[PDB]
Amino acid sequence: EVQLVESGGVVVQPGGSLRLSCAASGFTFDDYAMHWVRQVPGKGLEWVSLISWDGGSRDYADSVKGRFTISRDNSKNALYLQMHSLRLEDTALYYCVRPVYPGYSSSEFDSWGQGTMVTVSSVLTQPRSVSGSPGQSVTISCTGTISDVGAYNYVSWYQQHPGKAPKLIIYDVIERPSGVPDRFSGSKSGNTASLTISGLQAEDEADYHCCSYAGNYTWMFGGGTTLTVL
Amino acid sequence: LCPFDEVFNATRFASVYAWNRKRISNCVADYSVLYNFAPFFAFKCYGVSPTKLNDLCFTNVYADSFVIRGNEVSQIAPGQTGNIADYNYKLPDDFTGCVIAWNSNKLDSKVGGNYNYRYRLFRKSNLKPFERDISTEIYQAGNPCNGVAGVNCYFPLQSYGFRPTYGVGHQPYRVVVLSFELLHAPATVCGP
Repeated sequence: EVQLVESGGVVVQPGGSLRLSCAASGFTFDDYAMHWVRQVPGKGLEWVSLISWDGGSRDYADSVKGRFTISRDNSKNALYLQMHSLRLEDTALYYCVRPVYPGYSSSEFDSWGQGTMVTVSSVLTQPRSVSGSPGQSVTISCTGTISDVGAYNYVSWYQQHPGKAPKLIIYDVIERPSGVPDRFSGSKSGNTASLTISGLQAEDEADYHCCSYAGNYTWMFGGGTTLTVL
Repeated sequence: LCPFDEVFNATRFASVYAWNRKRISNCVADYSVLYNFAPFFAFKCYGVSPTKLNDLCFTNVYADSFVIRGNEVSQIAPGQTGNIADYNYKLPDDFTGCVIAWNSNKLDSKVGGNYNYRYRLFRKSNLKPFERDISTEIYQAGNPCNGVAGVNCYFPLQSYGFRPTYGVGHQPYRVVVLSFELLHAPATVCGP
């Protein structure tokens, strides 16, 4: 019943400016921190910005600081991302995201809009592609530092099928939201967190993404494709 | 004599969401008593040298005490961020005092799971420094929870569920945070 609708995506020239919009419903907006995440061409999921439930706290990815301004208007149940000084690097599908839980440091995102394409024209490490056979067991690496993965117990994995937004399948390193079947497990040793899939169905031919808390009020992702050999 | 012994040698410690606080006043403070309490995994003071504490006079000492897992001891420190630092025990940024932690796998881990040590999992607003929140109110993501914690109904405390075979990262650790407070009121905690 939770619905996040994004809007604003358009082709812009570098130097240009643009304001994205999110409309929320199906939960008490007034309680949650609200994030923006972007899906870059080639380079996977990139956390952007987050804003506290009352607008008093805002944080930003370094790639974005002092060119992007996150803000909200609870009376309209809205969340905006004002963009300035746009660059080629900013070309991406921009998602509007709310975390599983309330609180500023919630590290699991179960709710994602469809995303609004933003085109400008005049990093944790994952295996790019991996391959197993139906019934066999693959695993997927997620290597970061002792300031992201190795620092905290807030590692999450997200699945994504074509035309859909990320679906949260593992949270807090070893937890599984209702309905995820237990042939998906997750672990973490040192700065490397791993998603392992047993009993491999062909409905798992998809993409798989990890995310870790990265300290301060900050998150980071990666990118990896599974082909079930048929 | 200041009863630092009672803090460090207590039978069981509090869950971090409901940490204890022993005010310590009108007493003679011999911090050498601290040293003889087993090797400490952490003993990082803030604003004060631990080796000078018998030379110093404070108007209060606060002794906070609780149990968290190994990896989270990082979060008992000024300016920290995360589940524990933001929802259970926040320290102020101008903190003057010591944080003392030690592995207590032997007293708190049990083979069937010690579910009595609990942390607060989420909280709409962070704790002011030294704030404490004993709430247990279910949370409704769904726009109707009653006494049912289900799919979109969420209980806000969770259990570490300590077991002796957990890696040192998830073993129980007893923390004492000592806060040395300095007012204009005559100093009542001194050395000998």
